[PDB]
Amino acid sequence: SHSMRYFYTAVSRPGRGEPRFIAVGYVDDTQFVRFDSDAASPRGEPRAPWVEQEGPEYWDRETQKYKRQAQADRVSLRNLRGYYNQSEAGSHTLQRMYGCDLGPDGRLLRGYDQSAYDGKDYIALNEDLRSWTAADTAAQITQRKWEAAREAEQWRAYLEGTCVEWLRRYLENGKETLQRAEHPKTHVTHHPVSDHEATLRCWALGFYPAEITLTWQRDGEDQTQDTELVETRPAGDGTFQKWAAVVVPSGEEQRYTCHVQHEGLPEPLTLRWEP
Amino acid sequence: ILKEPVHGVY
Amino acid sequence: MIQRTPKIQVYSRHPAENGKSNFLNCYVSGFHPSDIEVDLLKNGERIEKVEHSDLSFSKDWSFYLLYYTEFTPTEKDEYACRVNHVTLSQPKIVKWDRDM
Repeated sequence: SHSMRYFYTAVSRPGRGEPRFIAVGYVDDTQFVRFDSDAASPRGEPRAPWVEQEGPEYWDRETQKYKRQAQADRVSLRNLRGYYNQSEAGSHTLQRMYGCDLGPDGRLLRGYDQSAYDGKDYIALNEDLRSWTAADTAAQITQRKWEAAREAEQWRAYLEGTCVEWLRRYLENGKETLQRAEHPKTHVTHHPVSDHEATLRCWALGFYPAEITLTWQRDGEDQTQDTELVETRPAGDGTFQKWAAVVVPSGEEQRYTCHVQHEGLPEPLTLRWEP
Repeated sequence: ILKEPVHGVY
Repeated sequence: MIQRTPKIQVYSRHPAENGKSNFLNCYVSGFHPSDIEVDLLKNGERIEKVEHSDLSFSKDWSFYLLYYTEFTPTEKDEYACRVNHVTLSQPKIVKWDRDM
């Protein structure tokens, strides 16, 4: 129903040069903050209007936390290289994602924290937020180190407390946009390949949030096998786009219906090519 | 806001 | 070392109408590692001032970026996205098609 998520990417650079630390924060599908250690004088920066007037202390607090995170990740990246017997000549990637979800009732549903090394699962907090699952023997070292300081309790405290409190404050500050779904604007276009065949492309435009289902049916039967379904993509203005296309014989376009389900629609839509 | 980076290195 | 080659989509923010200002997008996704080079092309020539979103990634750890520039499409002008990545032997080029 609603969520706040942070995403960390730490990339070591070979031999000399410290790593590149980038963090972004999201409420649902809206980014609100970015931090890039490569900046001139790097600091947390607003990426959404509803955090811009939070005041300098808020932003000095975030910036200091970001900077300390980047220093931590630099040691972490050296530790990880040692766990896997990796030389300094190579670039490696440490990723972390954590956040909290609210349910339909507006209240805490789950917390999560997940880490990956070179694009593969490394270690994850279990959903009870009280222990970890390690993907390999290296990650079991990390787990033991985190257990030594009993770090699950502070993650739980943050995820079930600070994360939820601040998610609800961001959701209030940005109620005008964050709590208003934008229904997809939908239409069907017609593209001949020959006089005997045409592509029917069903469009969904300007919607929010990103979650959507687009489907072609032929005489009411699901044409999942013959459907070219493009991945949902950002329009660049905070809304999203998707289309689904099917190749039909000429003269039979009316047997084909497109179906779109979305949060901003009170019930699934049904449309067909209108020549 | 960010989780305070008092959690440990990997 | 997971290597994932980028998926590419090139498209306009609003339906293209010749002569009206708009935005040309190149959404690169599904790739790993995150080093990537992305240019927008006009008639095969690099567009100079292109902006891009902040590095983020999906549930399966692969990264995505949006590159974008203001543009005013015409009936004659062609546009493309050109992407380079360690998984690619040569830069991959996807032409803009206003019906896609």
